[PDB]
Amino acid sequence: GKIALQLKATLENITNLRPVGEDFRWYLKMKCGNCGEISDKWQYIRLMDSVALKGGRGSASMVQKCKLCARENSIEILSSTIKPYNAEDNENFKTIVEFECRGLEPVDFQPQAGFAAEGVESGTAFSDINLQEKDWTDYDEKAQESVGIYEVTHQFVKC
Ligand SMILES: [Zn+2]
Repeated sequence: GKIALQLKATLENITNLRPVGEDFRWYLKMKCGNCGEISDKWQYIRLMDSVALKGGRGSASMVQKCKLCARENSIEILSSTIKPYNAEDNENFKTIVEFECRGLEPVDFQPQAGFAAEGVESGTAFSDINLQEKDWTDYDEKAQESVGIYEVTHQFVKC
């Protein structure tokens, strides 16, 4: 099964907002599809981490044994599905990544740092944006204007 993570935010003079880097941390809460167990802990997964699965199943970002029912579950970030959140997406949900899930679905998301974006006309780069507080403000010197990302929210959808 594939699950899409959709972001929404209110944008100020900003576009091309996206996760960057192999070490980018997707902080998630995950639910075992066998027994309904949801760990209390935020757990992060990264592209950088990559474990072989058995059969011709390829790879996963994380494999774990559910603590309640003991099933081996896995999740894989699909690198090719990572998409930017752009000025035209303002205030709409948009899929920014997809996960290949084998027995374990993400049910919550805590964005933190490692995002990047760009001034919409200036093209000035804003690197390592931390969205943990769901609101972010900076100033674009070239464009002589404020930039911001506000009211960040998310949802998961089947895909
Ligand atoms: Zn379980």
